[PDB]
Amino acid sequence: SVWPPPGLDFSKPTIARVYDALLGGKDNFEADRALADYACKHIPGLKESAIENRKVLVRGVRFLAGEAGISQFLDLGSGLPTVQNTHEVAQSVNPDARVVYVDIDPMVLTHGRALLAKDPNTAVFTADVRDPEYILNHPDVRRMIDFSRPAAIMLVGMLHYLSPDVVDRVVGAYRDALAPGSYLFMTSLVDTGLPAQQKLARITRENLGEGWARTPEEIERQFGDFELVEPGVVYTALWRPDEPVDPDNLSPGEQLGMAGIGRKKA
Ligand SMILES: C[S@+](CC[C@H](N)C(=O)[O-])C[C@H]1O[C@@H](n2cnc3c(N)ncnc32)[C@H](O)[C@@H]1O
Repeated sequence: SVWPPPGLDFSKPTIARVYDALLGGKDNFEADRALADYACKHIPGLKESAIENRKVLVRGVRFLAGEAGISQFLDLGSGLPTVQNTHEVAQSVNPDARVVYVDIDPMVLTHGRALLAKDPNTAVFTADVRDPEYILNHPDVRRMIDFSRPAAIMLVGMLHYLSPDVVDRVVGAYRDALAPGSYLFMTSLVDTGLPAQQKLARITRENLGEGWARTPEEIERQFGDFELVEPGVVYTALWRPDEPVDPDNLSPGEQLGMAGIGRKKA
């Protein structure tokens, strides 16, 4: 078998591969599809929640690279590739945009290295986001991002994998690295008291190692002093929609996660 690489199959699911399976990608093994299937059986709207997270990723990156004028992105916990990735969105509005992707799953590097050796403004590497010091000093980071100028750091679909004991220091390190005029874009599994939210967090914790549903206020808090851009921290489908959407008529899948983008002030 030539793909996914058999040497990466330990009959254990990974976060990247399961999310890929939820989106209908082929970068996954049976253990990943089995867990996605199981999760969908217990968690209504799970796949739709992933779709909405990808759609807000696109809308947010388009806001950042176009309107906000940002040319430098650090995409933490990037995941495996989809039909619309960060650098593709960024370059569609801003041909000079530069994106550095970071993921812990080696399959992300293996797939991507292929796709991105032809792009001098896009780089990918394997690392653990819980070690900001290592990521912020990596040669791909240092050669691609000048942190003395505005940048965007993204923890899209990533915040709920940071435990209570590490989250404050980890997200704080990345906020602290940024120049005034920079942005932090995150999305997260949310606890608004709907039953599936904490059940989904449990399944993720038990099967994938980490999974923390945060209240809207706990999500907002991880933006620190940054100034939230309108509409603030809201269900992912409600974040600057480009397609009609009614906040009182959301499905269960549209209430699993929230999105927010905040700006660092001078
Ligand atoms: C794939 S899902 C979200 C993907 C993408 N950011 C999105 O929102 O569409 C979460 C991703 O975060 C990565 N991840 C979780 N914890 C990580 C960590 N501590 N260091 C690096 N990557 C991590 C997973 O491997 C996975 O690829």
